[PDB]
Amino acid sequence: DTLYLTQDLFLPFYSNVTGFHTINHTFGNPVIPFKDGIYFAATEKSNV
Amino acid sequence: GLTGTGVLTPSSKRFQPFQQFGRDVSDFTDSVRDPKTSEILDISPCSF
Repeated sequence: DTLYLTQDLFLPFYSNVTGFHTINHTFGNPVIPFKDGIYFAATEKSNV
Repeated sequence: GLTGTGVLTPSSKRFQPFQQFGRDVSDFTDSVRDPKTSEILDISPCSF
């Protein structure tokens, strides 16, 4: 029950994500810049 | 490394396994755990 700020490297809310839908005829792996930390999601079925 | 002076008493925690310190409402310690796993409320006002 605090209401505690901090200022830190964050993912902004509601922000643009360059989602790369790879499917059975789509492979998605270019070279990507880092640029001050990346947020990342790997939705999988048995965490592949 | 945390010095101080007061009165020690047991806890009411949903404490986290990685975590240690307590900084209750406005960065004020109030609650700690031992180096040998005894989680204790720490009321530093003995009395005044």
